[PDB]
Amino acid sequence: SKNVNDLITSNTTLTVVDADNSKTIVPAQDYLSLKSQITVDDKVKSGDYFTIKYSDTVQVYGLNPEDIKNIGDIKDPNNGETIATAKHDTANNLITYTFTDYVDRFNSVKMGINYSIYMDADTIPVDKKDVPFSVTIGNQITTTTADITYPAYKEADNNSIGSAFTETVSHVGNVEDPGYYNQVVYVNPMDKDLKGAKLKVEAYHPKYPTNIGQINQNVTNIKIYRVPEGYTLNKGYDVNTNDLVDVTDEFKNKMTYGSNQSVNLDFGDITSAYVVMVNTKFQYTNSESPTLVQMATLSSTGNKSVSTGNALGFTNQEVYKIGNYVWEDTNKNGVQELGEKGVGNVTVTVFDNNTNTKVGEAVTKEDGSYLIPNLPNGDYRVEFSNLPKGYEVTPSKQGNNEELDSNGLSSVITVNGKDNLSADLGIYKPKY
Ligand SMILES: [Ca+2]
Ligand SMILES: [Ca+2]
Ligand SMILES: [Ca+2]
Ligand SMILES: [Ca+2]
Ligand SMILES: [Ca+2]
Repeated sequence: SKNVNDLITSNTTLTVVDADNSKTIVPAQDYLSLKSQITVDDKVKSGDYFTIKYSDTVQVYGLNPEDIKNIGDIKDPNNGETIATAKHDTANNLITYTFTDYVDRFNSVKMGINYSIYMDADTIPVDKKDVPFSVTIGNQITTTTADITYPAYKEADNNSIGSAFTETVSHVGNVEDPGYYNQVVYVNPMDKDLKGAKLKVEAYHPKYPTNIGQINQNVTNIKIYRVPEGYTLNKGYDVNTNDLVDVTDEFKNKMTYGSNQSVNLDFGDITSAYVVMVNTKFQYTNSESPTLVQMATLSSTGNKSVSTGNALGFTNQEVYKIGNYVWEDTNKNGVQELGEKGVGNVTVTVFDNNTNTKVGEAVTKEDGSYLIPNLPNGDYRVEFSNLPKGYEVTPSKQGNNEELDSNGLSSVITVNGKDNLSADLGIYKPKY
């Protein structure tokens, strides 16, 4: 088991996508498209591993940290097998992929990845031109740049405010735990002297009567921090709380929950900026496409009230695959071995063996692969036919391993809670 970064080579693209066509690049709105075709040296063996490292300005999820699951094992799309398993170490900006026995069973291994990844605002607190974003696949660095341009804080007279959703874990349709979301509110980011300041945060908007936002004393947790003099707030709403002064204890008597998913924070007379962190639980919903809206309004004496807010939309038996290999069993021993190659143009026909009803069919590709999808748990008869002329069927069920043997022309396999890729056929062509 060793690092084989020097035994892969890739054609990689890393592209900044202006997702909202704003003509500006903002971490909260835009994203990075990473694509790579990776060629793996034949010397690589199972348990070897390669890494994908990304720069400090890159992260592998957006608002939902559970989206890390979208960047997972690398699979062969033709035959359904896993080529390498993925392990994230987000603290080290690292993905480690460990090769499976795929690379012991096949030469000329090639892999594709197609990921959406995200910009990390942690080190981009303000507008900056030519910010680099880098991904290192094996030993090859792919670097792209973009100008980062954040929106301005909302203002009304001497009142100013900003807000963003910073984390959303939504389980739409789950009654036990609908999930949670976090919002950050910058209070008075323009650093003014405001008289009788009050902040109203509300999961309420007249346009959204089915809002799944929720604010009340039982589900909501609020932290308040004072911003030191001269501190530059992160315009991407990445808050390093160690840089700020926790003043949550000072907002007893000043914290009031109210109707329509509201909470009111009485700041009084203030001369600094404040960061308000709001953690709260989603409401449950039956709907397929719910909406979350949460507003924040700062009011003070002698100034127009300023409002800002954020809005987001969300989304709400098992079947499996059978396969997957017809190969030319050169040494006739009935066992799939490295260097023996797949056979194309062989017909596979699959039946539910308990009803004798046809459930799928395929023709093997040039690499010998086939897949039969959409099969629930059951017993399935797999019939091979239309072998190449001159070829004979190799001996069946050799080698004491039903994943590496030949099933013969007709056999029955059981699908039980996972893909069953063990219905394989070995053939050879006699010369004598
Ligand atoms: Ca944009
Ligand atoms: Ca290999
Ligand atoms: Ca063999
Ligand atoms: Ca088998
Ligand atoms: Ca197989």
